[PDB]
Amino acid sequence: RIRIRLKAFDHRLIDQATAEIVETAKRTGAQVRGPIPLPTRKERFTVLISPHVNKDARDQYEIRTHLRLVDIVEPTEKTVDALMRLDLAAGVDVQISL
Amino acid sequence: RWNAVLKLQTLPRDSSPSRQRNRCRQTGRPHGFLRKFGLSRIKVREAAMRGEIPGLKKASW
Amino acid sequence: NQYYGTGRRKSSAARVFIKPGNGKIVINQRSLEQYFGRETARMVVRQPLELVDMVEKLDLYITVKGGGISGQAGAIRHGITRALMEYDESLRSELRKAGFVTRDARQVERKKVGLRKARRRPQFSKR
Amino acid sequence: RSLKKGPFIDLHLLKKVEKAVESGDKKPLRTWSRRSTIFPNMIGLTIAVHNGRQHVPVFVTDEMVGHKLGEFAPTRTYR
Amino acid sequence: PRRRVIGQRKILPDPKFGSELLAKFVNILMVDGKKSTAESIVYSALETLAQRSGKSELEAFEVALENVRPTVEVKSRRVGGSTYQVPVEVRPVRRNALAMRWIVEAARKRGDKSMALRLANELSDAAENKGTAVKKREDVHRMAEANKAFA
Amino acid sequence: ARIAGINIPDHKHAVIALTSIYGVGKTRSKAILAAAGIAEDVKISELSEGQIDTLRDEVAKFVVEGDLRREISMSIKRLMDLGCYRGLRHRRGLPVRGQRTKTNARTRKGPRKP
RNA sequence: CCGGCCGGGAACUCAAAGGAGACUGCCAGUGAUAAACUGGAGGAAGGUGGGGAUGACGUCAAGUCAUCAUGGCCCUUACGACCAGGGCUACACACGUGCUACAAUGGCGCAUACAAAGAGAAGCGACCUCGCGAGAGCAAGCGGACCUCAUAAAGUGCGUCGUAGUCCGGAUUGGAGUCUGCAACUCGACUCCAUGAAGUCGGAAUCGCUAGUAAUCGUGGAUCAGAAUGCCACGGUGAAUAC
Ligand SMILES: [Mg+2]
Ligand SMILES: [Mg+2]
Ligand SMILES: [Mg+2]
Ligand SMILES: [Mg+2]
Ligand SMILES: [Mg+2]
Ligand SMILES: [Mg+2]
Ligand SMILES: [Mg+2]
Ligand SMILES: [Mg+2]
Ligand SMILES: [Mg+2]
Ligand SMILES: [Mg+2]
Ligand SMILES: [Mg+2]
Ligand SMILES: [Mg+2]
Ligand SMILES: [Mg+2]
Ligand SMILES: [Mg+2]
Ligand SMILES: [Mg+2]
Ligand SMILES: [Mg+2]
Ligand SMILES: [Mg+2]
Repeated sequence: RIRIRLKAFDHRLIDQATAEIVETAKRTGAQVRGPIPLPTRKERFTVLISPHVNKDARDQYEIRTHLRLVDIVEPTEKTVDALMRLDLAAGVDVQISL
Repeated sequence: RWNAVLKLQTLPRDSSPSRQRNRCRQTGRPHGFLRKFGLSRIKVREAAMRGEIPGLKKASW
Repeated sequence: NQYYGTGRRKSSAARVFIKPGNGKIVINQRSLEQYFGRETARMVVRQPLELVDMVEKLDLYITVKGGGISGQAGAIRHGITRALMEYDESLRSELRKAGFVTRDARQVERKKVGLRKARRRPQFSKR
Repeated sequence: RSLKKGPFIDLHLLKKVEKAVESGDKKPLRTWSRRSTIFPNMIGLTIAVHNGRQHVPVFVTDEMVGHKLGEFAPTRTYR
Repeated sequence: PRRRVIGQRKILPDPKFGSELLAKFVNILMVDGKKSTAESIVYSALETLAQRSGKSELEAFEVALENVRPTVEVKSRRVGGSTYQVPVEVRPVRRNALAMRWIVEAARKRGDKSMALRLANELSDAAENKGTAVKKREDVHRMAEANKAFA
Repeated sequence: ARIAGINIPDHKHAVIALTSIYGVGKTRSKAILAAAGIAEDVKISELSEGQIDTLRDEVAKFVVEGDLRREISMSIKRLMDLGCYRGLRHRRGLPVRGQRTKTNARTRKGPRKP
C-alpha cells in the first residue's frame, strides 16, 4: 500500500536508514516486505585536468546514487501516521507515497 | 503569417535564452562548463579533491 | 527429475533444465533448428551431450537471454556442461579433460583515455 | 527556398519602405540592418547596405525576390 | 617475445567435417572478422573441387596442400656485411601455415568469378602443379643452398 | 530506340535502362515504369514496341534532355548577372554552399597547380 | 481472448548488501640443502588470474600572468565601459589527425534474427491523424527496473546485378522543402527531385596491435535553443604470428 523510497550516496548509511525504518514499522505494525535493492545509478563524469592544452590528461569521476524501496500494507492508520515524523532517516533523501 | 503579429519584436532581445551564456559561478569561464555542478572543469576538480562535493569519487571501473 | 544449470558467457545468462525422457532440444520456448541452428552454434550447443552420451537420451528445456550468436552458444554450452548431474559427477572427470566445464572469462576490455578502442593508440607524426 | 514558410523583415527598416514609396525615389537610404527581404514593394528603389566600414549602395530589381538585403553586399576583400 | 615462452590454444575443429586444418584455413581466409562468410565460401569451394576432381572431400585439399608446401625459407641475415639470403629449415607447423597462406593469397589474386570458384581453381591447379601458388613455391627451392657457413 | 531521348539503352533492365537517360533518376524511373504498367526486371529492348510507345508518351511529360539543360544553365547565367553574393562565386570558381576553401576544395578547382 | 497476462509462489535469471574462494597452497623433480624455477593434481579462476586508479628523488628557466590568485611595471576624457555590423568560416600553396570509397567476403529488393551502457521536467516526448520527407496537430505516460528516447547493425533465408568507371563510388552543382532560434545572406542542421568529378589498392617514407587483442558492425553521453567524420563511453562478430 504505502511504498517508501530512500536515496543517498553512501551504501551503509542507506542500509542503516532502511533498518531503522523496518524496525519501527514492524514495532508499530506488521506486514513489512523489507527493503528492495533495485538498480543503483552510476553518474559518470570526465574532466580535462591541465589548465592549458594537454588534452590527454583527464580524470574520471563517478557518483553512486543508491536507492532503496520498502512497502507496507498495514490496515491501521494510527501506526503509519505515528511512524512518520519521528524518524530522521539518517539524514538522507526519503519519499512518502501511496 | 497572420497580420503584423510577427513584427512585435520591439523587445530588447535579452529575455531570449540565446542571449545568456551560462558561464561559471565562482570565476566565470565560457568554456569547460557543466550543468550538474554548475562550475567549470578546473574549479570542479578543486572541490572534488578537497572533498566538498558530496558523493564524488574517483572512477576505476 | 529436473536438473538445473546456469550457464554464462559475455553477459549472456542461460537457464538449462535437463530431465529424463527422449525429447528434443528447446531454446527460448522454441526449437533450435527453427532458430537457425545449422550455423548458430551448429556444433557448440550439442557438444556436451555428444561425448559423454547420445543426444537422444535426456529431454531438456533451455532459455537464454542477453548476448549474441556465440554468446548464447557458449552460455548454453556451459549451462549444459554444468547441467549433467544424471548420476553423481563421474562425467565431470571426462568433461574436465575436454575443458568444457570452465567458462570463458574473456570479455570486452574497457575503452581507455587517449586511445581509440582499447589499445589502438592514435598514430603520431615524426619522432 | 528554406527558412520556414514566410519571409522576415526589420521594423525600423519597414518604417522606410512606406515613406520611400509615398514620396518616390529621392536618394538611397543609409541603413545597417542586413536582415530585410526584397519584397515586391521595392522595385524601383535603391538601398545602401552596410558592410562594416562603408555603406555600399545597391539598386533593387525585379528578379531579387528570394534574395536578402545583405546578400548584395560583398564583405570579402580579395587581391 | 624475448624472455617468456608463449603458445596459443588450438582453435575448434571445423564443423561437421571435423578437419582442424580446414578450421585453420577458414581462420586464415577470414576477412574483417566474419566466420559465416568464410565457412560458406570454403564449403562451396570444397564441394566444387570434390565434384570437379571426382575425389573425396577430406583429402582432396590435403593433396594440394602437400604438393604446395616448401622445405626451406630464406632469412635476411647480415652478420658482418650486407644482407645475405641464408636459407633455413622450416618447422612443421610453419610449413603448413606458409602453404596455407600461399594458397589463400593465390586465390585472392585471381579474378575468375568469385571466391567460391577461385579457391576451387587454385586447388585444382595446385593438384596439377600449373597454378600460381606452385609458381611462387618453386622460388624458395631454387634460392636454397646459397650461404651455409654463415648463421 | 531513344525513348524520347538520344540514348539507346539496349539489353538492359527496365529501371537501369531509364536511369541511363538524362534528367531521370531511380525514383522517377520507378514512377514511369509503374505508370506504364510494365515489369521492372524485363529488359527494355526485349520488350514489345506497344509498350515502348506508352513509355515515349509517359517520358514526354517531364522536362528533360536539352530542355532541362538549358533551363538549369539559364539560371546560372542569371545569378551571375544579378551580382548576388551566391552568384559572384560562380564566376571565380569555388564552393558556393559554404564549404571551406582552405583545403578539400579541389573538386571544383581542378587538380592542383603551383 | 492461451500475452507472465491473472490467482499464487519464490525455486531460478536478475537486481544490491554481506560473506567464502587463489595463498606457490598439496605433491613430484631441478636447484648451495635457501631463494626460486619446471611439471602435475585439485580447482570457475595457478602463479602480482584480466583491467583500472596509483606516477619515487629529480631533469626540460618544459606549458599556463588567459581559469584563478599574485611581486613589479603601465593605462586611467582610455589599453576602461555600451551598442549595430563585420571577423575568428578568407585561399595561387604545404603539413598533421580523421571520415567516406575504389566493390562480388560486394550493391540493391523482400523477409527475418540476436546487445549492452546511458539521458529525461522551459525535459523524454507513446498512440492516433496529415504528408513520398525532413516534419505538423492531437498528445497519454514519466522527476523513473514502470513511460519515452528506442524495432542495434553486422548476421542468416530468397531474388537481381556478373566484373564495367558499373545497380560500386558520392563530391560538386541546380530546383523544391522540413526544423531551432529576434534573427539561417556573409555563416547552421536535416529532407525530396535532378546532375554524378576524382577514385579501379596508391612512390620514397612511415604508424598501431600478442587475445575477446587487432580487425570490422551498431548504441549512448557530455558541450548544447539550434549543430559531429571530433571527445568520452557500451556491446555483437571475432583473427594471423611470435623460430
Ligand atoms: Mg548557446
Ligand atoms: Mg577578475
Ligand atoms: Mg587526440
Ligand atoms: Mg568494441
Ligand atoms: Mg595448474
Ligand atoms: Mg601500486
Ligand atoms: Mg621558456
Ligand atoms: Mg610560452
Ligand atoms: Mg556586437
Ligand atoms: Mg578559430
Ligand atoms: Mg561552415
Ligand atoms: Mg549502392
Ligand atoms: Mg541530450
Ligand atoms: Mg535512470
Ligand atoms: Mg540526390
Ligand atoms: Mg572497376
Ligand atoms: Mg544541441
